[PDB]
Amino acid sequence: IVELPTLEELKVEEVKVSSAVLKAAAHHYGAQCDKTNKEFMLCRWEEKDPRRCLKEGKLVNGCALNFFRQIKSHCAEPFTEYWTCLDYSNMQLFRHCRQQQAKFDQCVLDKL
Amino acid sequence: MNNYIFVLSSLFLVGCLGLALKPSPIYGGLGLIVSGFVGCLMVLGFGGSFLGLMVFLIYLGGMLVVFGYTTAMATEEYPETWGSNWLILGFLVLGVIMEVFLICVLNYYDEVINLDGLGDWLMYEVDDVGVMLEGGIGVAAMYSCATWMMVVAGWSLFAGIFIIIEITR
Amino acid sequence: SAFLKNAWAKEPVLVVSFSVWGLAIIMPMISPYTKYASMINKATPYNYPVPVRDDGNMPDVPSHPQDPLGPSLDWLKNL
Amino acid sequence: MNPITLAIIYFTIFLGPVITMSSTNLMLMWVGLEFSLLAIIPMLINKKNPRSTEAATKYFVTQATASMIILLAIVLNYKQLGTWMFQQQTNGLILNMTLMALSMKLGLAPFHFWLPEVTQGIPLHMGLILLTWQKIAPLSILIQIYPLLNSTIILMLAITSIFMGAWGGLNQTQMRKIMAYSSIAHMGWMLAILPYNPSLTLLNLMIYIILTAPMFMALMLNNSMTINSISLLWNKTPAMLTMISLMLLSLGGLPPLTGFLPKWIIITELMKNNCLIMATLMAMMALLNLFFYTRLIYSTSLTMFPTNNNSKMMTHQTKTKPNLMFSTLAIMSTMTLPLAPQLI
Amino acid sequence: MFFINILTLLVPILIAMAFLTLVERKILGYMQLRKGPNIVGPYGILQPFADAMKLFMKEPMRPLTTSMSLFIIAPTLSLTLALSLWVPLPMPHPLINLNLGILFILATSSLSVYSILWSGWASNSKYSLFGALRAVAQTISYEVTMAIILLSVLLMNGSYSLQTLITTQEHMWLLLPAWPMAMMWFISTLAETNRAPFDLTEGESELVGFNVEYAAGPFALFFMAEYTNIILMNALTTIIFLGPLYYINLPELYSTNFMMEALLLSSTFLWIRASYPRFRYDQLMHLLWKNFLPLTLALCMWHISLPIFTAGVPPYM
Amino acid sequence: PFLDIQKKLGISLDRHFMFLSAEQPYKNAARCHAFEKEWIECAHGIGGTRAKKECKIEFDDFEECLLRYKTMRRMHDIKKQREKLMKEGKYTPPPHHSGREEP
Amino acid sequence: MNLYTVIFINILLSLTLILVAFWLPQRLPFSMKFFLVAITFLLFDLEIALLLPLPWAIQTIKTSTMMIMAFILVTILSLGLAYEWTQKGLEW
Amino acid sequence: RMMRWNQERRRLLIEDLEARIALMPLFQAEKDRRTLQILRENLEEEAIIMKDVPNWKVGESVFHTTRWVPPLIGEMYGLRTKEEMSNANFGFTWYT
Amino acid sequence: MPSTFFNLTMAFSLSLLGTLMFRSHLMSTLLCLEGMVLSLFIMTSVTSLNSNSMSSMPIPITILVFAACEAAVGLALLVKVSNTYGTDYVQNLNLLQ
Amino acid sequence: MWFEILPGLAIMGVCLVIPGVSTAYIHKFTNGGKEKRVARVQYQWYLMERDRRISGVNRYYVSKGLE
Repeated sequence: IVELPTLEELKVEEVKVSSAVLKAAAHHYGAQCDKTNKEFMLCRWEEKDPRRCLKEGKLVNGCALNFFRQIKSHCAEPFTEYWTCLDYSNMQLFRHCRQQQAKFDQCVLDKL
Repeated sequence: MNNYIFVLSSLFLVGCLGLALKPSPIYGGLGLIVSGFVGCLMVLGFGGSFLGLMVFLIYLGGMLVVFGYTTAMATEEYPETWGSNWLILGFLVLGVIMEVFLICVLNYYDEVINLDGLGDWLMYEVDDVGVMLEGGIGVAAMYSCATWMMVVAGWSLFAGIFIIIEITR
Repeated sequence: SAFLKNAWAKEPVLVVSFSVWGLAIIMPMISPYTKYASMINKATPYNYPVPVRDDGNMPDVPSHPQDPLGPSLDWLKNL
Repeated sequence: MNPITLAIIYFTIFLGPVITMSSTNLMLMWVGLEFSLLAIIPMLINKKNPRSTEAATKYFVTQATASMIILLAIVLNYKQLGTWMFQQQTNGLILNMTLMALSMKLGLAPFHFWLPEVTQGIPLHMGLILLTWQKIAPLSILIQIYPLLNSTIILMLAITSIFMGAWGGLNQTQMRKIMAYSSIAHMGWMLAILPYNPSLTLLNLMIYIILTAPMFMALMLNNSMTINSISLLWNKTPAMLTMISLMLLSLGGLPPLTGFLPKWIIITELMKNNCLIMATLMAMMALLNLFFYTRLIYSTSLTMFPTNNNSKMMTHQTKTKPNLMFSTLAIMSTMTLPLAPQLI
Repeated sequence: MFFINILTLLVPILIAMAFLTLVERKILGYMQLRKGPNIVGPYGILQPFADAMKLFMKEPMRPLTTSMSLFIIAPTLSLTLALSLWVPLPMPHPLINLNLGILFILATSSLSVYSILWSGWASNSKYSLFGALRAVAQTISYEVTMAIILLSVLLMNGSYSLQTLITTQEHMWLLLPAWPMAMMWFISTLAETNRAPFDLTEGESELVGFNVEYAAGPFALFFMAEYTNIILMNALTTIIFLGPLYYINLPELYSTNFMMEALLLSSTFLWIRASYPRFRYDQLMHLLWKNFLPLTLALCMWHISLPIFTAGVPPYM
Repeated sequence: PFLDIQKKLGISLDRHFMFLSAEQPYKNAARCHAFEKEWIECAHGIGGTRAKKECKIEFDDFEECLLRYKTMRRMHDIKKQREKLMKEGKYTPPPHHSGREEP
Repeated sequence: MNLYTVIFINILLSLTLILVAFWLPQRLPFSMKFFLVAITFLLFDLEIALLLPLPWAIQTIKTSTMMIMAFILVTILSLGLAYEWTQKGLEW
Repeated sequence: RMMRWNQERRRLLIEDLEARIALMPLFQAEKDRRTLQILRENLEEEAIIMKDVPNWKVGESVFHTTRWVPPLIGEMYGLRTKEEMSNANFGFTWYT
Repeated sequence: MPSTFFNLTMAFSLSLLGTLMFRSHLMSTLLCLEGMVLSLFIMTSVTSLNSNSMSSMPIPITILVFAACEAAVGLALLVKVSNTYGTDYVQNLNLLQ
Repeated sequence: MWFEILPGLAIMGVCLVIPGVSTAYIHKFTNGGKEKRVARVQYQWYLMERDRRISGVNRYYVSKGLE
């Protein structure tokens, strides 16, 4: 057989936010949540079987989710302005938006 | 759409059928150009842009232009033989239809065609989240990773000039 | 030299042509930046950097990206 | 030829076989074959006589389609095994293609029609290269892949070549074509033992090279493309009459001379492998080859054909000498037999 | 909507094609002390439409000795490739942005040489064949330097996509750097559109070759093709070397300046035509293989070196 | 090969890129890289004559990663039944075919 | 597809014109020079190919080898040209 | 100017590649999770249709190795929505 | 590719049948000969592309570069023939009998 | 006087700006006011596709922190 895991086993919450939103906060997500991210990744690489590292993966989404909940709590408005401007650009280039970026980045260095 | 590649592949075969029936040299050349484009689109269908477009640059306008060129000064006029060009046209059309039923026959032998599995195999695997996985990154190994592939070709071109001039002389 | 001169004034393309051929064959050899190209392009991170297990026997590898350990591109910055 | 061009071409005609031999990536073996094809064509038309253009245009088409078939085999393998090189697993049809194709470039058996004709329209010199430094390349590719090729086909191409070569030679009177035909024959023996003991192919080749290279530099010393022309050898240069006699009988398998060893050990190896059917028929028609060799012997040495008064004039003038290679390759060839054990 | 866009690119371009002809017949005029066509319509605006209708109505003539396909395929191919090459052009946004965009433009141009070859063989008269052979040669030769000149550009742009140059030229035109090639791109653009200084493809005093046997509708289609090309190649000069200012907030000032630079460089080849006598057939190839190809190949190497030792290797993507 | 001027000279102009598991540019692993390795570290030190019988598990698998024909077959077989079953009205594609979409 | 849509409109527009155009109205020229050019052209056209990947190869980590390779290719072809000039070739 | 501009651009090239580098782990967890779902979902339907099949286990690796094997895009969507299949096959090439 | 690599392969065989049976003009062979190189180039590129084997893409092009010169030589022989016999017709090539 | 050549040039120009303004607003209409995403490399197509799945069927619709 194939021992493919069951759906209930793989039904976990995810960010489910527009690519831009992730991108806008990516730099800080790479910061606040790599401890677990890496782990999931190290699990992923050395144990080629994803099925084996699925758990770590549920932890991944989760860590990020709160990462977002904390953003939601503070400097949220800034982030909202930064992503909206970032999304308008076709390649969502970071340099078109630097004034909006400075606010949110500054704020998260005051509040978070 | 899922047959997009089968069709293109089919037309290619016909194109080659034409060249084979040896129609008048220049019309045959037209044939190789038609097959050429069809082919380019095939490679451009499996995900390779550089390899395909290069087919166009070096071979569609680049190489056969020459063929047509030389087929302009030395291959005479295919004179007094033009009539067959019509007969050849027919056999071609007939052959095409023949193959039409032919593959239907091969399809029958399930024991490949994957009539149902069409469009499920043009591509097999992709680095969904990858960045530098574009046909070409490879073609460039020729400068660094693989250079032998360049030193050999380079010699060919270089020697080619000396050779062609010597044969032509 | 004299021909060189007339060559500069007659058939003054080849002269320029060759000159460039050479200047491109020299500048790379002698330049304060040539080395950077292989670095700047080396650094550009395209493929995910897979993390190694912590046997705990490695003081060189930074345990966290922002740690004071590891490679830096400040050379790229302020370049 | 602008001496520069001569160098580029000659380098290619020499880089051509060498890349083939050295590389393992078949592709690189194919381009080695491709470079040989491109380099040889300029030299073939050096006189640019009407016969020559015909020669090259045939050699090129025969060589080109075979080259394309060899590439198709490599392309097919690439999809049956990701490797760019033949392996145990290779589909049998994939290898057979390579045999046919490579047997066309080498010109063996039912593809033996191009060689006699190109050997007829090219100079004696370029004849040698076209016969012996252009066989090394394809054979290398075969010898490398021997474990995998079919014993049946090779044998059929082997036997056919022996017959075609022999029969063709009997009628021919043009020397260039007599040699072309002999080469087809010897090439046959070589490919017969490839599946069983490749190391002997490399002996049946060297000996063929050490036999044919002296034989051709002999034909050109007096530049005679006719037997009638070589028959007046006794007047033009008498000494080469003795060795021309032994080298030609050596090319055929007669026992005291070096030429017996290749046939003898190939027969010993085939009987060791039990082909006592095949080996017997080959040896028998091999005897037909000596008949046309001895018919030439008759005209050139054992009997003195009438010559022309104008020949006395050519005697007067000092005869430009034959290179040293002739001697060293005539003796090492006519009589090394006492040293066979170490050769094999 | 996509079709709407298809229409927005082709219809306007075709109309622009038409009026280029008028503009060519007035700017050449005033340079030669003559008003040019102003009597039909107001200031000659209806003049391009008028001969279009005359050309299509006049009987298309199929020479007794003429192929009937290599004859009708040739103008269709010429118009199809030229109008097609406007598909992937940054203005600033391209209709169909292609990752290997410049290779598309180079390949599509190359295919037009056939139309000349096919039309020349199809006519079956001596003037046509002689003209086509020299013509194909001119076009092909001016392709070898044309391509190398682009490869030098790309290596300083980082990619084959024409869209990248809008980001490469956000601070300075690529004329400042690489001006030596602009000139050589401009002269090659003059050859590939068989315009004047290099109009031997169809010399009039010499072989009155391309359209000798082509009248009415076939004449028009190539005809249209040439002029659309005249614009397209000029437009490629106005993206690759003269980079119009781009502001992401308002995309039309890019197109407004693209409009201005394209018209001026399109005006320039009109001005070149009236100003210069036509070069000899060999004088034309003498330029490319002797004067330009050594300059281009060497400056090509300088553009593989400028990046490396100036640590400026361009960012892919 | 016939004349190993490469090993002798130590150069490797032709060996670095002969199999799918060789170094791919930017380390973009090929497909079937999970197997070819397993099928050539197996046949290393064991000559071919014995890389052809006992190391048949790894080629039978690598002959299926690449060709991927047994899959094609199984799949094709599945469809057929689905076609026949769909004929009887037995099989009705679930809305799962058109469900939510996981991030 | 988007390209296919555009292109077929492109052919349609041209076929429409020619059709209306035809419906509304109701032996030994040879010079080796020419052949020689065509040949040279491809030798150069092939080289263009071996030079086309240079934009991707710029980003190659090696760099030194890249340039060393590219410079050798351009130089050896140019020498081919050089000999073309030296010989009667390119002298029509 | 070109030297300075591309150096600026290269730094930017580094700034956003690392941005995905950070976002990738999440995508990996997501992709796998979803990938398996597609395989499993196909298992459900597989069993439904292969049950009647005579002595044919619902699913079996054509390859005897127990290593985890990525499924071909063809396997994942072949029996799924044909449109879905097409999107995966020629979707990116046609882009958007 | 399972049946898309059979069309290309048969294309090469249909091109094979072509080069092997001559008829009049030699150009048609050469031209045909080239039809194979295109089919080989397309097949090599196709499998390399669906094997994601980027290390091998060099080959699809090396094949074309060598094939182009190969053809250059072929055409120079062709021009040489219709300079000696005024035609490319093969029958003329029967002196070596 | 030369100014008469202007009428013709104007018509050409107007007909060369239309295309650039047209293509660049039939994009910002079809894509929901946001520039059509340029998916040069797969990652981008993935992110784009991911967006589609995230909401409605169209990627241009973009969910935010409030989801």
